[PDB]
Parts: sequence; structure tokens; C-alpha cells
Amino acid sequence: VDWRDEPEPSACEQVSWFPECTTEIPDTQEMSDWMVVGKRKMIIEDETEFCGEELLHSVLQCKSVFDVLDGEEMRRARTRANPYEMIRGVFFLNRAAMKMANMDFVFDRMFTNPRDSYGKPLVKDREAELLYFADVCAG
RNA sequence: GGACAUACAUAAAGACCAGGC
Repeated sequence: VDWRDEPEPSACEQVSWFPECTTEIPDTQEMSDWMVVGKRKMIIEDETEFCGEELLHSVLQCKSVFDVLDGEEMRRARTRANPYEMIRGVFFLNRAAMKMANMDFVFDRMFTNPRDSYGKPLVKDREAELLYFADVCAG
């Protein structure tokens, strides 16, 4: 695997979206048979329905190369190899806060300043309205 | 995937003996 043919590390991130869902929202009658119960599968190597077999086997092999390695040796190499590792948490309690800071920039402040379909802010700091949010599995 | 034991303290006790006023 030639890893040296990687694009120069950048603070500029690109977003590709799914198309806009043109189908109706599935109802209770449409979904009535959608829940298939089968044998408990604990195999990931044959899950090729949405990824080419050669890429799936290659990423699984590249993961399992680390199973024989000391975790502190892996962690030290990773800290040198990741161009973004010096960001960390800055002044926040952990590096997860910086993921939300990054994504709230990349997604046009849609979380910290959400908008209606006409592009108007749903919360104005001078009016009696609060930005309600939830944070789950988030300790 | 830090200390002045500034604890001045070796003072045996006990005894007899010698001298001082």
C-alpha cells in the first residue's frame, strides 16, 4: 500500500451529501414485513453488499496487522502519523468537543444557529427563545 | 482498529573522709 500518494493535509474539508429523498416516508403497512430475523451473524468479511470485496478484505487485513503490536507502540506511531493530532481538546475537557467545533463549522453553524427552510435563524439571542439541544451516549 | 538535641544533660545516687566560717 503506497500511503505516500496521499493529498497534502488541509484544514479545508469537503462534504458530499446523499441526493434528496424523492420517495414518501414508509408507513406501518409498507414496513410490516421489513424486519427480518435470522441467525446471529458474527462475520464481517462477506458483508460486500455495499463495498467491493477486495477493499473490505484489504481494510480488515490492515486492521488485523496491529493485533500483534503493543498498544503504546501503536499509539506513539499514530500520534506522529496523524497530521491533525496536535488539535486535541484545546481548552475543552476532551477531543470530542473539537469534533463538534469542526462539524458545526463544516455544516454552516446549523447546530449552534439552526435555520428554517427560508434560511432565517430559528433562535434569536435578544428574544425569549432558547436553543434546546440533546446529547445522548455522550459522557 | 529536612535541622540549630540553642532538651547546656550526663550530673551516678549513695557513702565516708578532709578543710573552711
